[PDB]
Amino acid sequence: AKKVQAYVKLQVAAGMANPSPPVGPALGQQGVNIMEFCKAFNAKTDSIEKGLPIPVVITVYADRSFTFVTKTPPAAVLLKKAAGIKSGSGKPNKDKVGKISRAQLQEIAQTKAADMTGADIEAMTRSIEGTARSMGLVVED
Amino acid sequence: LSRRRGMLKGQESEVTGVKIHAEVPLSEMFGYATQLRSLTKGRASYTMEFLKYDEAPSNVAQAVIE
Amino acid sequence: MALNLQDKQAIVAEVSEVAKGALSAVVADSRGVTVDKMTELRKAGREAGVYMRVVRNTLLRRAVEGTPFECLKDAFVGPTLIAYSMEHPGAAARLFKEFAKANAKFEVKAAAFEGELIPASQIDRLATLPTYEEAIARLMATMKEASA
Amino acid sequence: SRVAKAPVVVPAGVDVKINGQVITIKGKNGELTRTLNDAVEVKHADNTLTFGPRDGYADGWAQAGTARALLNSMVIGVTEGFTKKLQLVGVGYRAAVKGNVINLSLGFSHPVDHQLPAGITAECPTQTEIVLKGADKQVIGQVAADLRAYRRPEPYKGKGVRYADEVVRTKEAKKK
Amino acid sequence: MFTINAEVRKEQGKGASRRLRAANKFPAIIYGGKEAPLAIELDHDKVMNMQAKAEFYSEVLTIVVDGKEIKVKAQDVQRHPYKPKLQHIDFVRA
Amino acid sequence: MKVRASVKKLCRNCKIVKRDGVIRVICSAEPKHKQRQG
RNA sequence: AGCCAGGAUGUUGGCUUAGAAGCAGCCAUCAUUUAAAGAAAGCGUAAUAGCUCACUGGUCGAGUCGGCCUGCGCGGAAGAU
Ligand SMILES: [Mg+2]
Ligand SMILES: [Mg+2]
Ligand SMILES: [Zn+2]
Repeated sequence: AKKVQAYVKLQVAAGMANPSPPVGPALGQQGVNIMEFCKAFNAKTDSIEKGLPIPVVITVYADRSFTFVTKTPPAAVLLKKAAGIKSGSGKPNKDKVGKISRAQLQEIAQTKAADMTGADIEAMTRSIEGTARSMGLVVED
Repeated sequence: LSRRRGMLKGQESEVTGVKIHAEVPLSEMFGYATQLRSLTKGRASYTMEFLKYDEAPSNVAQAVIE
Repeated sequence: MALNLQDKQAIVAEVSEVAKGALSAVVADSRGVTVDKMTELRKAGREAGVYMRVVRNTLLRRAVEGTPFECLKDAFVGPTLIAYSMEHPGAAARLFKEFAKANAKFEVKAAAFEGELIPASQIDRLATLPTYEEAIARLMATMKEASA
Repeated sequence: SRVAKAPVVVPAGVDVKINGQVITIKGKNGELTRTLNDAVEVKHADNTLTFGPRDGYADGWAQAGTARALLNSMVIGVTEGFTKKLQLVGVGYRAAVKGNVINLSLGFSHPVDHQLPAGITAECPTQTEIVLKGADKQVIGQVAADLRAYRRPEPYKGKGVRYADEVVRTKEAKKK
Repeated sequence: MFTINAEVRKEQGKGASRRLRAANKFPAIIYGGKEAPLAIELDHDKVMNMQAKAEFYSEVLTIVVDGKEIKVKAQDVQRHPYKPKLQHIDFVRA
Repeated sequence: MKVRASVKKLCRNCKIVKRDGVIRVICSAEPKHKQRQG
């Protein structure tokens, strides 16, 4: 990327990208090919896993068709189906409700290795600290 | 919509326009069409039907006096 | 900023790189974006990690405050904006190479590459390097000489 | 201070001609011109002019500072000459130049016809552009202003005589 | 560390005291020990700056009256009713 | 322009000037902040 | 002080909202990558986008920032033959 022009990003779902009220039409509208979001999308989607959030960019100008750019998963959401609670609080942050794992955060953050700056790959865990102190949740470290 | 004492509840993003969803009191939507037109250069449908009865703000209530 | 003490550190840490180093190269980052640094750190990354630097300092007042030590070829390098790159382990390596190739991808100027020390002098891209361990380019020299 | 204290280069092509309080400056263009100073004291010699306070003036320095600054710009004028540039925006906003008078059409029920002064000349790259070079800095300023005045840029569609190095804020139309 | 130069007061009384304060000085007194109390006149701004540091009140401090070095601890301070100024200081003799 | 007895700065872009005897406030961002009679 | 550059990655922090993505609100404010870059001081967006500041590297080349005690002044200040 040496010339940004259009990078709309509103996370989607792997098993079936083909919505309508949330995104649907407007997820590829202004010179974009709506059809291609099942031919090219799922060409790197099911490569991994199906069901959960997936941010994304495309590279279409006014060139009709296009190639679909894969992306990372968010690093704080990996504190739900790979951790515990799925909301975030319930009880106002006057009291620190949640609860965290020290084992996890390493390899399960490591999953996001190719989207981070920390040279040391254990540093990258140190980043998931506050990101997973999302409520003030401390780890039985 | 907000100015009309109105409550919002969604935005979809319908293709080319943007469906905007709101619950707003009847006694406030009168002559809506005319200003909606002014705000949107004349391109903006809208539609309404009855939904519910909610508390009228005090100033409203005490005014509504027969 | 910080007071004296912290400049000294900016020196002693920097000048024990030179005192225990390998290769040296330049660059003027007028336009040096952050995608810029990000990348060359993955390059310091392949080129170990944090074995390398680029501590922008070209205040003569700083990264010349390590020069009348070694590499007084840099009283001349230290004017205007400059990004001094030190090598610790590694061959007198590639560091050199992608500096030209990088800045040869627009990636801002390279000070025309005012160049650096291994010998004691100036400019010119050399891949006289990471061939290094191309003692295989002295292994193909055994049987080919032995046969032919 | 600073501006006063700093000196000023006189690049080959300038004559320069101080007499009492009356500097003068010709060049490749450069309609000469001669200003006056006061509580300031100028000094010739050198390839430079140097300005400083004159004894017994609380205004000195503060005054000396402007003196330098003015002189400086004269030379600059007499060298490269000064720029300008205003562009018209809005339907039917033409501009002409009929010699040393600029013919503008700015949505009025009459013609404007603005007559340029002395040391300024102007030309029209487009019907929708004007440029005037000249010696005296302060004057091209003046002219640029008055020319802008016939229709200062309005904030709803930015219509009118702009500056180019402008900003023209502009703002969204009321909710009717 | 605080060294407080000082001069013996030639005049006592509200009249003198008032005149003092106008000329950026101010009266003080040293007492304690077995030897008599001394009427002092210190410079306001010097001491005014000093008393800003909390040590002034805790550390032991030394006063130089006609070059004698009396060395005392601050017993009490009279501050102005509403200005950032000093009126009077009591010094107890260690 | 507001003509208040107190003038003061309102934005970090508002500058305060003294032309003639008058104390003014100039704001490069917001025309609503122009002021006289300070 | 000007002027040249950067002003970043986890990431839209969590909660809360129709929407709160540095920036309406509640709570916390860490970790990185570094020359330096706030879970952001302001402008801006329906929310994003976008423009700055803080901070840092460059240029410049000798002073410079704001409080304290004070003297004299400026505005605030419109009337009837
Ligand atoms: Mg009396
Ligand atoms: Mg009067
Ligand atoms: Zn303002």
